[PDB]
Amino acid sequence: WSKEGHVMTCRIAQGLLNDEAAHAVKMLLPEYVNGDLSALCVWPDQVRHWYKYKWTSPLHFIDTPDKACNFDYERDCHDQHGVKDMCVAGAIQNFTTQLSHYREGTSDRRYNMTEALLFLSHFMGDIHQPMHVGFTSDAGGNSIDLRWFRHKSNLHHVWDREIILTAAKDYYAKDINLLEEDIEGNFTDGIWSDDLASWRECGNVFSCVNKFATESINIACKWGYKGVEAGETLSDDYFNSRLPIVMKRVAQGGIRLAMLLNNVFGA
Ligand SMILES: *[C@@H]1O[C@H](CO)[C@@H](O[C@@H]2O[C@H](CO)[C@@H](O[C@@H]3O[C@H](CO[C@H]4O[C@H](CO)[C@@H](O)[C@H](O)[C@@H]4O)[C@@H](O)[C@H](O)[C@@H]3O)[C@H](O)[C@H]2NC(C)=O)[C@H](O)[C@H]1NC(C)=O
Ligand SMILES: *[C@@H]1O[C@H](CO)[C@@H](O[C@@H]2O[C@H](CO)[C@@H](O[C@@H]3O[C@H](CO)[C@@H](O)[C@H](O)[C@@H]3O)[C@H](O)[C@H]2NC(C)=O)[C@H](O)[C@H]1NC(C)=O
Ligand SMILES: *[C@@H]1O[C@H](CO)[C@@H](O[C@@H]2O[C@H](CO)[C@@H](O[C@@H]3O[C@H](CO)[C@@H](O)[C@H](O)[C@@H]3O)[C@H](O)[C@H]2NC(C)=O)[C@H](O)[C@H]1NC(C)=O
Ligand SMILES: [Cl-]
Ligand SMILES: [Zn+2]
Ligand SMILES: [Zn+2]
Ligand SMILES: [Zn+2]
Repeated sequence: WSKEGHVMTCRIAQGLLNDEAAHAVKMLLPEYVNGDLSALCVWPDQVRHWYKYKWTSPLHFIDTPDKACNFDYERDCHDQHGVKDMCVAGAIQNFTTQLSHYREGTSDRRYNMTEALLFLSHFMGDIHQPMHVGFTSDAGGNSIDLRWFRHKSNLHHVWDREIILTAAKDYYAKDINLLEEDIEGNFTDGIWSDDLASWRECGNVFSCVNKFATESINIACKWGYKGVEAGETLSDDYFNSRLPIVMKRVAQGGIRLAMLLNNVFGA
């Protein structure tokens, strides 16, 4: 996601933490964000451009084979030079395992728990963005130029940001905090309140990232790439039909992030 999807995913997650998770998250954050995880959940998108964090660039996404519409960890979760685990599913495992040493303490200089928290929180968002688990040759739709209503865009960006920005504008006066409340509403009492226990039961961490990534490639095929031709204009049709899919993935990432953090920081 771009900034808004991450902010919403992290705020949903922060509001669902248990007491030990809430406290750990508070101890790990810098004072300037006043306890707000969502104010830093974009940080991995900032530092992926830094020379010292070049290793992080492949960790935001998964390249799956063109037109195959499936994910397999061994085949797909590796960077462009074949180094294993270097994808968003591998990263979620890595930082979850790192945070599980926080309770007992670590005598390793190099494990930074603030960064583990921010990477984990961000990547839990990314694995839920369907076009972050799209085809290899089009870079998850980044190479598919198009137009979104009047202005120029690309298919990846439509899912990272445009659908969210158009929904916020048309129904919430550009107000993301209120959009987020309706998402929160839709799983506390609304249409997703039925599915909640389901979202939370995905096995161990490998099992959950496999599940999340599979859901994402399947949405990328069924809803993302579906109907789209390069150079053309997408508008009310694509926007109205895809919006609810985008909203659910925001919600799902948040809910599942909270579950992970509750497990790693809890008993
Ligand atoms: C573990 O990793 C953490 C993240 O990589 C490290 O935390 C980072 O530590 C640096 C200090 O080395 C902080 O940078 C400082 O930020 C403060 C506050 O900045 C904010 O406010 C100013 C306005 O005054 C604004 O301009 C900034 O953009 C911020 O909004 C500055 O006053 C300092 O000059 C300095 O730049 C980072 O904030 C901090 N990042 C995070 C995400 O916490 C941490 O040190 C590492 N821990 C260990 C033990 O190595
Ligand atoms: C799991 O998280 C750790 C960070 O806690 C990642 O460790 C980092 O792995 C990268 C990529 O292999 C290492 O890059 C190397 O940096 C050294 C500098 O000492 C340099 O010799 C090389 O140029 C190379 O780029 C990086 O040092 C290393 N950092 C730490 C703190 O261990 C790891 O990649 C993560 N894995 C996944 C799947 O998320
Ligand atoms: C949370 O879920 C509810 C359903 O329980 C969503 O309500 C639906 O919202 C869409 C647009 O967001 C409505 O479509 C709009 O309807 C008007 C007609 O009044 C039309 O002119 C607009 O162009 C647009 O198509 C839809 O009717 C509505 N469905 C129901 C049953 O009320 C809500 O959007 C969800 N929001 C979030 C943020 O999760
Ligand atoms: Cl920083
Ligand atoms: Zn993102
Ligand atoms: Zn993206
Ligand atoms: Zn990202």
